[PDB]
Amino acid sequence: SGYTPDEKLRLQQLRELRRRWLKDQELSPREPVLPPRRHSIFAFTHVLIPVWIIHYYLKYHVTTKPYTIVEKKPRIFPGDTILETGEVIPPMKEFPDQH
Amino acid sequence: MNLFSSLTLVTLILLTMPIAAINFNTHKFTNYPLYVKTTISCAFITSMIPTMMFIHTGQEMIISNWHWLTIQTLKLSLSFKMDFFSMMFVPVALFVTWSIMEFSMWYMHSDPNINQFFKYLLLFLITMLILVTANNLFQLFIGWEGVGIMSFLLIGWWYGRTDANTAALQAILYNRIGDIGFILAMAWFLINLNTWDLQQIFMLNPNDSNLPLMGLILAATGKSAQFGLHPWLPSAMEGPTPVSALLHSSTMVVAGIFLLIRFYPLTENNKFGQSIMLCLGAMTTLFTAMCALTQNDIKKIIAFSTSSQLGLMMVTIGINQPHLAFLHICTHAFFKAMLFMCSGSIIHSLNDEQDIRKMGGLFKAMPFTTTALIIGSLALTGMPFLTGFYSKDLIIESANTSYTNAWALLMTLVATSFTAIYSTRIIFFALLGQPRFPTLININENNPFLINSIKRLLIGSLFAGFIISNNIPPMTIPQMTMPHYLKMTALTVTILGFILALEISNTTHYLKFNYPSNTFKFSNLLGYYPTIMHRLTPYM
Amino acid sequence: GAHLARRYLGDASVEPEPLRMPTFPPDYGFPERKEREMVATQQEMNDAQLVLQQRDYCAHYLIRFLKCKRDSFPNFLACKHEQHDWDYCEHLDYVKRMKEFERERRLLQRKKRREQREADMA
Amino acid sequence: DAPPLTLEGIKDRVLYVLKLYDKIDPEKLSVNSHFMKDLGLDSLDQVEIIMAMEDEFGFEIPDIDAEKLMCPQEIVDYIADKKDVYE
Amino acid sequence: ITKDMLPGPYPKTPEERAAAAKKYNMRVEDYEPYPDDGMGYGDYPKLPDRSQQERDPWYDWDHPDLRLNWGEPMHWDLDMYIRNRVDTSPTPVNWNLMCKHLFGFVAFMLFMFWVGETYPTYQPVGPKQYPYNNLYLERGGDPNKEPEPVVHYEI
Amino acid sequence: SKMELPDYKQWKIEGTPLETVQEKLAARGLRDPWGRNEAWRYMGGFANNVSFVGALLKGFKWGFAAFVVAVGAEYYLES
Amino acid sequence: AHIEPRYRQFPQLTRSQVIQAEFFSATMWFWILWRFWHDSDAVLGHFPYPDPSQWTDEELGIPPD
Amino acid sequence: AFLPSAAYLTHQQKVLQLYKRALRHLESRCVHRDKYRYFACLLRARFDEHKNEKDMVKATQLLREAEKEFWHGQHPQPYIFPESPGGTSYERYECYKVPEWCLDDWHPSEKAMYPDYFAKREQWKKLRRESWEREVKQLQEETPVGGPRTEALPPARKQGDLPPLWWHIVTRPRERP
Amino acid sequence: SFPKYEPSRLASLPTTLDPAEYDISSETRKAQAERLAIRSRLKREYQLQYNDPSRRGVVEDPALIRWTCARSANVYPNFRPNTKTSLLGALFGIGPLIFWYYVFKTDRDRKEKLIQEGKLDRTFNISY
Ligand SMILES: CCCCCCCCCCCCCCCCCC(=O)OC[C@H](COP(=O)([O-])OCC[N+](C)(C)C)OC(=O)CCCCCCCCCCCCCCCCC
Ligand SMILES: CCCCCCCCCCCCCCCCCC(=O)OC[C@H](COP(=O)(O)OCCN)OC(=O)CCCCCCCCCCCCCCCCC
Ligand SMILES: *C(=O)CCCCCCCCCCCCC
Repeated sequence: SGYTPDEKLRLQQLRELRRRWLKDQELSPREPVLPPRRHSIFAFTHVLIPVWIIHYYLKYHVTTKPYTIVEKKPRIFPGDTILETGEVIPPMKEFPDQH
Repeated sequence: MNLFSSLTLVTLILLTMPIAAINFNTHKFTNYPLYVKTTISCAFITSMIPTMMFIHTGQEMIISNWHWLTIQTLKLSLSFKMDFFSMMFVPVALFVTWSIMEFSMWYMHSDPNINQFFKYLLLFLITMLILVTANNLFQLFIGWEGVGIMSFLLIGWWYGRTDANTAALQAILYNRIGDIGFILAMAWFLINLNTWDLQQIFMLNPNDSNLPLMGLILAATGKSAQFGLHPWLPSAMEGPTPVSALLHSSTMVVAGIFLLIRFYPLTENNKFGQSIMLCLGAMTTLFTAMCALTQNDIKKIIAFSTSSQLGLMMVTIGINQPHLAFLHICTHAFFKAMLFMCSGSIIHSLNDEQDIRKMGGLFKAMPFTTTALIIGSLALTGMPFLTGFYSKDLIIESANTSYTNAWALLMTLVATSFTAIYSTRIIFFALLGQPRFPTLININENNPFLINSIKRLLIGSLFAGFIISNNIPPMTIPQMTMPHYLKMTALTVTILGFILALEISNTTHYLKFNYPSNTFKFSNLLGYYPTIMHRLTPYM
Repeated sequence: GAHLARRYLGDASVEPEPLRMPTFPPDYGFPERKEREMVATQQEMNDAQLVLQQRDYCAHYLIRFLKCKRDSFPNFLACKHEQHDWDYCEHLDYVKRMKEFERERRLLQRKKRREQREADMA
Repeated sequence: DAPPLTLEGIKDRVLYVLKLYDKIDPEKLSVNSHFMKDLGLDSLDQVEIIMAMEDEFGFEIPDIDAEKLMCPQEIVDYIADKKDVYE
Repeated sequence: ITKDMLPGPYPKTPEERAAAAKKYNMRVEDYEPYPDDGMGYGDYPKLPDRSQQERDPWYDWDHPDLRLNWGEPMHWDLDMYIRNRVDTSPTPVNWNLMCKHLFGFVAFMLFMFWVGETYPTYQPVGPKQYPYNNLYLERGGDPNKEPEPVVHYEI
Repeated sequence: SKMELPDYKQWKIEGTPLETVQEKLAARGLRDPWGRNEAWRYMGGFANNVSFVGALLKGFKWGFAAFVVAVGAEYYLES
Repeated sequence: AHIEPRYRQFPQLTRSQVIQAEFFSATMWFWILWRFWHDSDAVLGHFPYPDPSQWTDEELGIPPD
Repeated sequence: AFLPSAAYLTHQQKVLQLYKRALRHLESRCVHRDKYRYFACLLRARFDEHKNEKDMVKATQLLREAEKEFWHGQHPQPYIFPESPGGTSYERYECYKVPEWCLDDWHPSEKAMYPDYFAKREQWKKLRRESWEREVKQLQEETPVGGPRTEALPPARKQGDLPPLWWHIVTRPRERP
Repeated sequence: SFPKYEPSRLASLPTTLDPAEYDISSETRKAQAERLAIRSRLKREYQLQYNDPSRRGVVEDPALIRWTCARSANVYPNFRPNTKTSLLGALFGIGPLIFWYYVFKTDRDRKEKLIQEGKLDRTFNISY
């Protein structure tokens, strides 16, 4: 069977008190009473200023030190023209053709 | 020179700036998650320029910018390594992370700790880009322990739940068992090669390198959820869906695979390490993809899916083809993050429902989620000329055509069939069939956050495999002459998996009640492995 | 994949092992067999930074393909013919390796017939 | 997501489930309609009515409370107790 | 709190057993202590060694995360039988069959990996042939010495 | 606020597999009481879901049309 | 207007989500058929596989003794 | 077995609980709705086939072999509701269920942000502290000697009095704080 | 017919298949009534002090204080020298020490024998 009438009246009274509690958990339209207190700024303050700072740090403190920024040498092909020496790399042999 | 290294460090400093923003606050933020999403968008756009000038030439360098500690022969400098692996993993991780956070503005919108959530997620991103830009083993150990600790903090996000803290502590335990092997590897390289820097490790070229490679394989077994140490990744679906989408699909769980890819000049001179990786990876991709065949929680199914793909990565490291494994990482990231995002959209639409036995009818009910999840499942199975074709099938083309363990190859092909089996299982129970969920349909996916976040990874899952696979320089020679039964192996076994599992799916509409035998009870209880070792080993 | 069953389920004496081969002289059966001609100069690929797997007898097409792939930026799909040249030359090198394997198989069949005729005669 | 339910809405959904049930005539069903005493229903039918409520609203009622809901007014009151409606 | 509610020595007389069962707030007939060998348990009850997962999950507990009541004598390993740790819950498959299936699957798979490592698969091709004395200077050969000539031939 | 529910008499099981369930119960002498509560899952806009080959081939018509138009464009442009 | 939840029936669809879903389905099929047209060799094969049994003894150097 | 109000499950309650858990494991085995609907009517008919059985020992015997049938035909992972224990969303928001008494320990400048709320909370505290001694003396004479036998609490009796041991039931946190 | 569930220490017997749930004898009735009485009495004595508005503090559990005083403060006076406890104090107290001692001594004697012969690979080992 269901509940005893003591249990039913107890759930009735507890449910009334719970619904009054939850109804009192609602807020006023004046609550909360708060205390009395540039379109591309993100691209400027988060990109351009960090690029400035990091390029200054890398140029005048990191590259001034030996072997800190070690760049891999660029891949040289037959047919290249060197900007430093000025000598054009002689090309490959004529191919033993296959098609 | 002046542009490459500058924008390299600008990406990382730009990721660290919202940590200073969230720590230097007094007021209530005007949508700090929008600020972090805009920040990671900008960090992706910043990191794309060194990627383009690496595609142009192949310009690698090292930024050893801050001399930190000199222990008598060990100059620990803050040293960043911009090679092919950093240049192809950092923009993919940033793109996936930006998609996950625009997903997270919607999925975690009712959270009153949304600022702490995006702070922890950005801390995870910072630690992972420490992990993949590291040039010495100490900084890589910083990034390694960092993604382990953010794994703890983001699995136990709803910390009032006991199972979330349980899964977080479990994940910590298996990752520290991997850390045993990683600290073993650091110890071997310091005592025998006097270095943690990768340059001197590659130059000195050790021959008796069985012990450090076993240490690295144990580190990857802990981190990438391989066999023996896998169950924390099925437990790790307890956290939020962007946690299991960002971390445990595409960004954290590839770190052990990334560790073994980073050490390819040592693994290419050792047949024993290649054999151990091949056997363990075939074991993992069999076992986890088999355990995916019998699950009903959708996040468990996609967790076993991503662990099976990590086992496939371990296989294609074991066949001495590291760049194909790394291309499978950079391919896998897009559609597996998208599959977790679509599963989370299904979960949030059905009022936190993760069980596929109470899904269905979502073909036209969630049409954008239906479209994106079908494209993700096809790119998982290796549909031709989607993104998952441009690495995974090639893996099979080099797994057949090499001096290889034959049983590992056969288990790889069985796992390839199992992927199609659980993919059409996902499509059949989730998107197909009839509605099995409750009666107040609050199904909705009309937020521009959700649409744009799935949309950018969908453009990725359509185009990024082609674009990345054509933008690489060839670091290997591709095996392109093979017999026709051996060229058509992966596609045929995938279609056979499709058809056999369509038979398995059409058995469900028959009105016949069968008792489950030892196969279903074996696989449904996670191959019996998280049952014993989580009850018997902490008891002793 | 017939050679797996022919080496494992048949007899092993006639199928050539992968590890230690060629077990025969290069000119055993070859009168005036020419040497392979190398097209790429050694310093030209020492300056091309090629992978040591890729420094085979056909890396000159790979050097041309990498010069194309560098020069044709950003048009990353404008080097299909150099790629197909290099893939065709890799295909010919693979056919030459197949010819090596088939030469070893037919010489082991020749040795089998030779020892059987020697046993049946003497 | 998860709309705020009201007692009128919960009552209409409970009576909408129980009017879709072939052993309840929809003109005799009221809020005080007992199941074993105003509808003459079986205890097995009461278990199936509570299970239909569970499949309806998306949560499980324990058996110590499922064995004691014997009219739809108590069902709406228990869902109000376990959902905190009229806040 | 005072002295006669704290744990004391192991009980010997049955009236000490009854006073301890009143002390530990439980029935006398269900009061069973640990075996007196000197491990230091005292008069502490042997609870039936079931974890907190099998406790009633819907019940109004005093400690709902631990599923336990006030004054009830806790298990000796109450820190160990938490729901973050080792469970006692029944599985639909028996323990011994799980041990057999897991050990047999691991052993059979690793044995088949060993068999396939003994019997490799490969391609009907020869070795990859390399120019310049099989790449002597590229593999790190010293330039003062000269190796044997590794010359390959057309086929 | 107040959400209106639809009719409870429109959800009858003629045309649904609940009819086949009730026929297989009547063939052994049983009755289904819960057909009308299960009636909405098989009717309305949740009726006639696609097959798996119908799910994979979503958007195949317009994709095939775009394929034919673009291949015609590159075939008429290459001259 | 947002998507109001409905009861026991098919929910309200925005036109935009449906046309974007159909557009990405058609984009998938356009890309698959386009790359299957232009390449046709990453799936089927790039070069013809020869037969080692058909090779003569003169090109392999097998004098019959 | 373990009940708050009573001390045992009756035979009728055992049959109800076994029937309900049997249908839940059945629906776990019978994913689709019509197939479960047919098998649910079959299981209902099988429970109806032994309904009017008068011998209690024979009924306990049939309930014993019914428990064996239940254990033989169960699902390894049954369907669990999310807010139900064992579910994926169970005790998720218990990190947000802050108790009420911490509201008694705020700074006044953050109590002045919500004036009406604390001004309305003070009369709840007044009602509690002037109802407490009345409900204590209602407990100590209505509870029999030797402690209360069952865990059931009595309701109030007088028009103007509150039920005993009520405060942390009424002021318990919401399901979605 | 059907498989019996065989119990385990780590996977105990369920509530349903245990026979002592299906006993209806009078001593089971009286033991359940006594456990209900003690549990209801302790529940009432708890949630009086729990709901007590004068108390602003910690409802002390004598069971929790009893458990904490058992885990630490009953260790030494209830220790008696016998066979089982002394053999476990020797097996678990100094056994693994002897094990790791002979393992580490064997390993370092092997390594020092290889080093003094000049046979160990110690080429780039200058950090130690
Ligand atoms: C955000 C605010 C920034 C400043 C804004 C306002 C200033 C104007 C903008 C430009 C910046 C300031 C001028 C340039 C900077 C100073 C240049 C200079 O001389 O620097 C001296 C030095 C350079 O190093 P050094 O080698 O010259 O000196 C080290 C000292 N010895 C050699 C004895 C060991 O210091 C720095 O530049 C410090 C920069 C640190 C940046 C990274 C910090 C990471 C912290 C991690 C801690 C743990 C690491 C563990 C792992 C390490 C690896 C194994
Ligand atoms: C290349 C080689 C690769 C080799 C691979 C194989 C080697 C490793 C073998 C397996 C080792 C790990 C597995 C055994 C321990 C697992 C412990 C664990 O994860 O426990 C999980 C458990 C909770 O998990 P669960 O019950 O599943 O969660 C459901 C939610 N209630 O959580 C708990 O119960 C909490 C337990 C806390 C106390 C634990 C005490 C024991 C600690 C053991 C540490 C092991 C150290 C190993 C050192 C190895 C050195 C080489
Ligand atoms: C000769 O047959 C050896 C080939 C390599 C080992 C066997 C591979 C078998 C599986 C590949 C073909 C699958 C076709 C569906």
